[PDB]
Amino acid sequence: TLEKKVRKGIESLITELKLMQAVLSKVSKVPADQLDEGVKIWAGNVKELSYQMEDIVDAFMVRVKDLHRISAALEEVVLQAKQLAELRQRYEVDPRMM
Amino acid sequence: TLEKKVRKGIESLITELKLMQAVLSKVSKVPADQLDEGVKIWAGNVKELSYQMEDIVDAFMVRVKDLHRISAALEEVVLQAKQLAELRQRYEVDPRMMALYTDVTELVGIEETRDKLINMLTEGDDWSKHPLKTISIVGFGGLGKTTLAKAAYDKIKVQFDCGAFVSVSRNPEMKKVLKDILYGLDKVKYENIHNAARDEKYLIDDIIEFLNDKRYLIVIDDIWNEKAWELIKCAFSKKSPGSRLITTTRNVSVSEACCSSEDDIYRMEPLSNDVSRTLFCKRIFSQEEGCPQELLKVSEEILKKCGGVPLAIITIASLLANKGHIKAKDEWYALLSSIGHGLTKNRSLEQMKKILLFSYYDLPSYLKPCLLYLSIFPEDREIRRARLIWRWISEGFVYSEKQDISLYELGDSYFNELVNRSMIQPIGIDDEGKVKACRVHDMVLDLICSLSSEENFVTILDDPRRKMPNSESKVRRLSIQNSKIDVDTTRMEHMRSVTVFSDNVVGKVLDISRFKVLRVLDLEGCHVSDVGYVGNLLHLRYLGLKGTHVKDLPMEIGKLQFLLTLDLRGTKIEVLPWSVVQLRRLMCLYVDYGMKLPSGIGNLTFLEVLDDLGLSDVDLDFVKELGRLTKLRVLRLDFHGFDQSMGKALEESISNMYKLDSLDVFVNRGLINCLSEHWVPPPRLCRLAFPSKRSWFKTLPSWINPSSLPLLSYLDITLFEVRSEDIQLLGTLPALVYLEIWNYSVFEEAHEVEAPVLSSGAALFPCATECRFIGIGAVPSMFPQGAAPRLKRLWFTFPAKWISSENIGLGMRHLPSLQRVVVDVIS
Amino acid sequence: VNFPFPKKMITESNSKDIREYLASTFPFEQQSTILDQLKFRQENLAELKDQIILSLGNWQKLLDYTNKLDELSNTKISPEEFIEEIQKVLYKVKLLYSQFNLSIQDFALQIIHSKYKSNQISQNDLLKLITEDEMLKILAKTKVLTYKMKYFDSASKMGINKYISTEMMDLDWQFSHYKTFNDALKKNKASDSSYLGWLTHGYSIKYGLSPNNERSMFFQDGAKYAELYAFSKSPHRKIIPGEHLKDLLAKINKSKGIFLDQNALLDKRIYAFHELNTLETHFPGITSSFTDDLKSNYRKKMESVSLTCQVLQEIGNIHRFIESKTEYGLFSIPKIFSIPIDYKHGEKENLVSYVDFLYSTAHERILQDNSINQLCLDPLQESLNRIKSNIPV
Ligand SMILES: Nc1ncnc2c1ncn2[C@@H]1O[C@H](COP(=O)(O)OP(=O)(O)OP(=O)(O)O)[C@@H](O)[C@H]1O
Repeated sequence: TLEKKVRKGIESLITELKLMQAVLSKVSKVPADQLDEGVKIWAGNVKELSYQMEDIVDAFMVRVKDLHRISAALEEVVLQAKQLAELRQRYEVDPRMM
Repeated sequence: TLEKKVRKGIESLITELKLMQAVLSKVSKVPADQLDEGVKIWAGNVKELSYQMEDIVDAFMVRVKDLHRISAALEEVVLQAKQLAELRQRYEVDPRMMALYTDVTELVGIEETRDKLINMLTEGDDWSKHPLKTISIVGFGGLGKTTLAKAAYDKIKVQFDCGAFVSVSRNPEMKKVLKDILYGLDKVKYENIHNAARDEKYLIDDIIEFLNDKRYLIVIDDIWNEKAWELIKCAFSKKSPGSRLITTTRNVSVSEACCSSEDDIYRMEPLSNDVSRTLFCKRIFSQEEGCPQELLKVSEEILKKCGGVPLAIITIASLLANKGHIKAKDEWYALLSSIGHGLTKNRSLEQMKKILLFSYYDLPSYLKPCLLYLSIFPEDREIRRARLIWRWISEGFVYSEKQDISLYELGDSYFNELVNRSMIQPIGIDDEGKVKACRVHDMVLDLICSLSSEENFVTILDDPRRKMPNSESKVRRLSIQNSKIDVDTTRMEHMRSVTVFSDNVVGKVLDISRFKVLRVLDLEGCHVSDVGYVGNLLHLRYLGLKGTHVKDLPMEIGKLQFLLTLDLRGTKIEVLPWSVVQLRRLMCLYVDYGMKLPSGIGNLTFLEVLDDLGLSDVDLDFVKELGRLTKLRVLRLDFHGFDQSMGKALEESISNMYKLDSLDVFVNRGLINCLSEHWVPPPRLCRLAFPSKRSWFKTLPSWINPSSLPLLSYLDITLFEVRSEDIQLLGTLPALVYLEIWNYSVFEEAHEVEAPVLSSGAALFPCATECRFIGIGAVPSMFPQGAAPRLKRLWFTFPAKWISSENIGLGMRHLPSLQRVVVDVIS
Repeated sequence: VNFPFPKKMITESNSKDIREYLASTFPFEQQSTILDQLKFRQENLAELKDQIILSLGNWQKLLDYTNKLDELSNTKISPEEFIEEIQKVLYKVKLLYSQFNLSIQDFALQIIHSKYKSNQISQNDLLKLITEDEMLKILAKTKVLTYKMKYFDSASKMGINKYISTEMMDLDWQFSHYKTFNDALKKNKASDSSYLGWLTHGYSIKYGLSPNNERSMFFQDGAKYAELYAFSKSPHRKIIPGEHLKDLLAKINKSKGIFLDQNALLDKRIYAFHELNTLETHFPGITSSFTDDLKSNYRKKMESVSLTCQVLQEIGNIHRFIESKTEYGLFSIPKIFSIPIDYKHGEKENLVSYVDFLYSTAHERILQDNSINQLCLDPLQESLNRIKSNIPV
């Protein structure tokens, strides 16, 4: 009953974690000179969000009362995810050659 | 009321299905090398939603209580698709070029094959006045096609004036190819030719005007998609004797588009066993082979796997010995176990996997799943192609909108398209006149299994593998194999298909009724007869029970309103239940002659192929009843107890059928009082077999005439007497690729082998590869070699009293490969 | 008993010592041995009507055609009408009732033999009537049914029912009528004899004579016979097999390999041997594996096992003879011509010595091998042990 919604939201968490590490790896290739600072700020924020999501999924997996705690936490972290979403859309030689 | 909203949402689901399939086809074109991981993850999730909504819509179609369930599932999957939508917005050289530069003294067995390629083109260079010809080389994946062309090329260049290699990729740019041809002809005048940007046409005109009064030998390789080569051929359209061309390709449907002659097509075969062994020992082993004497069997078994492909063996040998045989007899076996399921997940081997995936990527859509389906079947075994065709049709992989196609010929065309792309070896000829079974190369089969397992296309339980996925719920295709241990089947509720390979664990551990939705059920070779639950399965399409010890089947088969296959060979059942007319859709019914069919067969209007219909104790209405349903293409009939005017009734009722392609009638030691001499045969017919030998006709059937049934390619006829005009009449027929006649009275009465003659005409046999005459003397001094241009084997009888005669004029080499024959002689 | 091998010697001036007794005694009158009268069946042709009247009350047509059979047996009819009259019942009957049904047919067919052996039937008439396809399957079912009716009961308790061979059946003194039907037909039409043997063996399998859990992949199907006839009329079809023929070769070599083993189960090996041996006997050169036979001694193993079956059959016949002095079978020997219980003086001088040489004959040219020992040596030893503990009693 109650555990069902939590269980079916967890896989959404894993999926979007995979997408977030995809983005983070993509941005991490370019050196910190050709990267515009808006992307830097957004990337840092999504990194923190990813840590939060990983902690939540880990707590669920180690545990199974607390079901309601993690349910609130999950909906809460998804809420920061939604808020961080539209902020991004709201605003947009070789040295050893010598 | 409630039905209207769901009935309205279904086609919205269908529109979304079309859009998703379009984007999935677009994203699967790129190799999984330029595609970013985010798009790929999103694509996988989209694919999962695609399966779920197909299942929902199919459940609606088969079912129409349940409406509530359908509506709830539909709203849920809509919410899932919505939620997946915003995640994506929220978070957002040629490998074979090096081979071309390889040391010449590193190729083993090349010179003899090179000589065969040279003297099939330069034999006319002697008197280099012949019109120019092209020699096409075909093959599969990589087996010496480009190298062989270069060895020949580098050999014969002093005796020409021009020449160049040009390569054409998967998706050529015609101007680039033409500039490459121009550059290689002369590098001085055309030194900066790749900078000139005229068009596709002025530089064709320039290349034509350059090659006037010269013999060159231009060679073009790797030509795919024949429409590309129709441009180059216009560059080569002026008369130029003594000039020649070479073409290499993996498509055998483009080679006949070249050279217009089958003798110029060069099929090339893998290396022999000993040559492959010498190559294998040249790379790993330094100079001797007598040291190990303990891994020799391992090397044998490894070389058997690669077969003959110079590429596979070159790659494996490079992997096996980095520095002085760094591995011995333990990880050799580990490698051997790894191949088949997981070898490619390694290093320095991924080089060749791109060369093999080239062909897989070049496949159009609607054929990627058909090729991926082959991963179901085990490592080394022949796969009957009819099984694949029916499984494909039942799966939903075959579909169209033309209504001029019976949806079976379409599957056959797909199979032939797989064959001509040089990806599956066809072997043997079936009883219907086409390819019997197919076999796939071991390296390619293991490579595609991995590709299929990257998604949830199939799931295989194997003892060497002994591996399971993390999500038991998202399983659609299962292939139980030699494994009989971990047979958990709890959390696979939406299972699309299941098949079991030669296992006695089935049934006692398996529980199939628990699969509420199921599309095909395949049970070749099992020893289980407890089928009493198929009434609960209502989505079923394919039901194979060949050799299953099935003694009886449930009475409620009629409920399976959707059904396309029943294979019941080798079963213990001897009577079909009456509830089979209730079936409305069917295309095949594989039954044995022992079983008795209930009355009412005429209602199975959609039936497409019927096999081994037993006619024993049959009444007139039943015989007439088959004629109303006219969609058959293959029909097999045998009987023991109705040989009366009912025979003529059936013989006339068959002519109602207008779509036959094959026929065969079996009868024991009797005159054929079935076929009447005043009767039109079906317009289309190819096989028309008669496998009985104790039976006979009194005379040659009158309806057999070059005018009607012009597409015959098979007879298997037998007659009591024989005439010298019957053979001539048979010679009037257009195709008749296969020939066989039996003289019944010769083998049954005291009759002398006479010598019939073709008096009229000149050849009467333009194309008959096989000709067989039993009890009939077919003397090969019947006409000069310019009569039957293609005839690989010929059989006849030669009486011994004709040794002294003068009518035995053999000894000359006829046009076809007719130097192998052992004629049955009688004293 | 652990009776040792019966070591003897059969030479000249010893052959006729026992064969002369065998030349005139009740048994061996219509048989043969490896080392190499109208009243008797008239009385049964009269007694065919013993118990029929008892259970007439359904059963009336049995008595009615029993009377007709007895009438035709003694009456003389010209051959062109006798055959039609006797086929009136052969081509009408379909099926405690069935035991009496076959006895009508079994005695009916012996009339043709009785008149043919009396030169009343022309050979040409018999040749013209044997081409009928119906009678081939008819006689095929009658032979096996009659055999399993009577000799199966005695063989089952004897322990030799496991070694009953289909082709090796004409040797029975009661079934002395099939020599003509075999020889005349085979020297007049070789194909038809093979056909009828194939049908007979298929009926034997379907009727439990050699039962199995697996379907017959060589018998009970017209495809098979068509292909075998085509092979028999083409000596170069094994070289280039066609469709429906690769599988036959695969199955035959699986059968041969399964027979060649030693530790797998015995019943399936005997069954496979039965079918395969019938296959060569009726179709020569079907399994000419000239490479494997040389390394396996398979060809000689065929004679070894066939002679084992032969000697075991003769041992069973001797057992059924000695215990009689009704195990001879129903409608085999009438009450008056029966053999009483008292012992006869000629048996002590022609039975123990005869079985002594019989075993020695088979144990003089049989190869010994682990595979053959469980197929030939062990049955021979058990038969010897059982046959040397029952003669004095
Ligand atoms: N006879 C041979 N001896 C040794 N190596 C060979 C031999 N033939 C081919 N190879 C090597 O095997 C590899 C096969 O490449 P190949 O030139 O056959 O490609 P190909 O036939 O054109 O196939 P594709 O159509 O995939 O390009 C090359 O490295 C080639 O040098």
